[PDB]
Amino acid sequence: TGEVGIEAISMCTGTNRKLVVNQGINFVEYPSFIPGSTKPGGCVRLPSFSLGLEVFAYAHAITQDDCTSSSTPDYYFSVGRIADHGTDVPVFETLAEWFLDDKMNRRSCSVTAAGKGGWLGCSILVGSFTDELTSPEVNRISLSYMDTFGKKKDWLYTGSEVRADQSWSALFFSVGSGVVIGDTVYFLVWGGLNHPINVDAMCRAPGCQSPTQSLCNYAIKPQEWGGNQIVNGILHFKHDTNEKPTLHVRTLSPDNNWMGAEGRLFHFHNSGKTFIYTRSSTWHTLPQVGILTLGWPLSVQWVDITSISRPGQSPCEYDNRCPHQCVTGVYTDLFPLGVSYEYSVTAYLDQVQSRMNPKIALVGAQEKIYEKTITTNTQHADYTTTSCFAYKLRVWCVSIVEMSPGVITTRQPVPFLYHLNLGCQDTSTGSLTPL
Amino acid sequence: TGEVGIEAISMCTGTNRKLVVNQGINFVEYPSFIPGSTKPGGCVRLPSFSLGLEVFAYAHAITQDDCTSSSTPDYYFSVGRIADHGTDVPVFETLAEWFLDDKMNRRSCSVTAAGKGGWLGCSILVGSFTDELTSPEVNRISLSYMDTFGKKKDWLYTGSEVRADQSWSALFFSVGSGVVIGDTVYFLVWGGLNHPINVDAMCRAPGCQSPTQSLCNYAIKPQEWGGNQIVNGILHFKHDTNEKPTLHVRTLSPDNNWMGAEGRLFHFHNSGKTFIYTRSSTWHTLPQVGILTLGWPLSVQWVDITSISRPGQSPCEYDNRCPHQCVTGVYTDLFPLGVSYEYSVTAYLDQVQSRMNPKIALVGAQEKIYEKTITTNTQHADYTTTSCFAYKLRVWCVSIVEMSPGVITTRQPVPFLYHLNLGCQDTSTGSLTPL
Repeated sequence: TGEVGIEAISMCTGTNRKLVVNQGINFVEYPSFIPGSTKPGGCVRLPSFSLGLEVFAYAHAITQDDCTSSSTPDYYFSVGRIADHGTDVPVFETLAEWFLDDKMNRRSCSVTAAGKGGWLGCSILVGSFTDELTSPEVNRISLSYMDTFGKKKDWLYTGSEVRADQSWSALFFSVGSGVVIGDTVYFLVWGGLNHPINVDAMCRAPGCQSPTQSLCNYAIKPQEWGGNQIVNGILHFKHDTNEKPTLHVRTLSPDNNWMGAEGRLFHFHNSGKTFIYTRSSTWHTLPQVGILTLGWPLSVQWVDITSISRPGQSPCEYDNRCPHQCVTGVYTDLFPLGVSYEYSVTAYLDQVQSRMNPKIALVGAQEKIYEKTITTNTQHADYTTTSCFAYKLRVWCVSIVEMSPGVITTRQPVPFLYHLNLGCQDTSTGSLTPL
Repeated sequence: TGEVGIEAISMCTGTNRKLVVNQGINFVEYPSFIPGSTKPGGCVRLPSFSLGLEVFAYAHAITQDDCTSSSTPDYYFSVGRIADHGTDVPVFETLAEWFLDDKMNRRSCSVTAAGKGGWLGCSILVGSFTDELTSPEVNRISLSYMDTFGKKKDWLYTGSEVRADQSWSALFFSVGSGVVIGDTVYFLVWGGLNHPINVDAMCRAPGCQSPTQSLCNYAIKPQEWGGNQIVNGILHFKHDTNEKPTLHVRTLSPDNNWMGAEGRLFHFHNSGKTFIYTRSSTWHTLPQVGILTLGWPLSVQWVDITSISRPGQSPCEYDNRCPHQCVTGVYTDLFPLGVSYEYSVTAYLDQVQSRMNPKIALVGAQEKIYEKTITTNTQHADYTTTSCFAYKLRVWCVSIVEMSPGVITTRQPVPFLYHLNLGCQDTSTGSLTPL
């Protein structure tokens, strides 16, 4: 197993060069590494998946509701490896598992594969998330470590232990995975600020002639949540499997971001590039994807993608381009396949307002390159997260999709595994050069 | 972990004594040990589950159809243990897994937990099963062993290697689990005889005013299958994890059985009792349960149970009592809770012809003692297999139910786990004595 050569994919651009999908996607049949639920009713949701240099880490929440309440979830947390069983199909071997059923009310957890194990970052909530956003005291968070030998750590933090550049009223992990760079673990987080940063919101609106700056400013201060600025941040700590890690939080200024939201970090060691995705929760319904600079302060070079969107409640439905005051949308991340996020693959929901019609799609900046319907166009589905890797000189992707209905639950994540057969096509002649 | 004390449960009978369920069944939420499928449109079915003295063994078939075709399945096979994680809820810990995607066309497999490992018995078919039943050469069978370290054995047998008391045209494993007694592994098998045993069919029809012996004789030689006598048998061998075991088959005489069918063996080491269940595939829609004597020849002391039945096509639908010529029904085994099968627990389908309304039920000979609807009464479901055991001085049962529809498949087995809170009620006053 290795990382995708996104530099080589980026070179497949220019005159009489077109990135294409040689062969239709075919989903592999294998025993799923995502456990099902055993209690009638309820919901399995919020999958988090990280593929590291040595292991993968996975987690999801199990609730006894219809995926909408804030009842106390149980969490499943596992660490495994991509194994060699003598064929071209990668094999997901689970090595250590942890059923976190302690009723601590861990919320919005993300995983990060680090070395021979994984980190699980969660928010501990006592009440509702709106109550947490209003109250000036920040919620507690937990960090759990598990390696392939079954060694486990579980650390709890109050806000007074977190070295933050700002005073947050609430701190939630991003659901999507974080990354490790060298010896440091990085998580994307989001939450509310006690004292707003006095700058104008970003107001980056491709396809809107005159975006109203005032509407952009109100969008990041939803009144239904107490009117605080909702921001993203980066939580990082030096990887430590013995001592309690020392946590640092940096805030992404609202002039370089849309409303703070769930999202994901990606990192490629060969090119050194770090990428960021965030959920399109407001008026900006196009993908929010960029190159992240982990400096002081943080800065994101955002990349305009217009080929796809996500379902949302009107006026912030699929493909809406102009600012409004709305909170809707869905997490459907895009795995970067180019050094500038110009190519990516994703499981997205091709629907205007309803959450249905999930499709795998390879997309460029302007248009979709290839797409495949997962089941039917009336299929209900919700959150999706996609990860790609090199296995025996081929690009493989796993797209974990919250499919609805589950067998006995409202939702159930399914890990779709497929060879992504990319080729560079000379459009003057039709001849292909495989990647 | 230990076997249920069915001797103590049997004593809860007689004057002013009534076996009761103290508290309604409650389904436990835990990470399922049964993997889901990852390829849209398939089918996961035929679960086999065996809980032994040290380990459990599990297997199911994955097909790319609607569970009705005879396409070549992939098989999942796992070995694990009931673990103690410091709570009263038993924990199913998977220790070794084997994805048998070898395209060998293994059919109708059963598992048996044996020592620190498990045995998987399968039939190797070249064509359809009806062609196999007619053809005088018996199909090949395979025996696979896997231990908790993942070390694997895979043995192939032709008919000339099997020491059988009769000439079988076809030999299928029972889907339901076998048992190990001492040093010998026992599997229930069913199939066709080349030359029928010249005896009258059993014709045990509780609730039938005039059972016609001739119709009973026609029932075990269905013409749609080539008209051979369909029988059950016992396949056994000395447990050997190094050399190829030597197989022996004994036939159960047709005067001591209904039509040969899928089924299951149970064994309790404390009482030395061996029990048998077979699927009610023909006119006799009442449970087929008895005490098995492993002598030469085999004999079963059948037990009349009239409280429950199974859905089937008319004239052999739910609760039919009179002999007919039909092949229908469904596998829904009953785990014995008394030394004479007078008490048992099962997941059964409460419906006349359709396969729906699965319910957990504790039953006696004449009446149901307690029952619980798993989800709703419009829920589709098919095969079910139930196993009960003692965990920390309480009776726990796992009922694996083919629930329909799955998340992306036609069927998906779900292992429902529940405390079976039995009590002996003194009926003059209501006072209880816990078991």
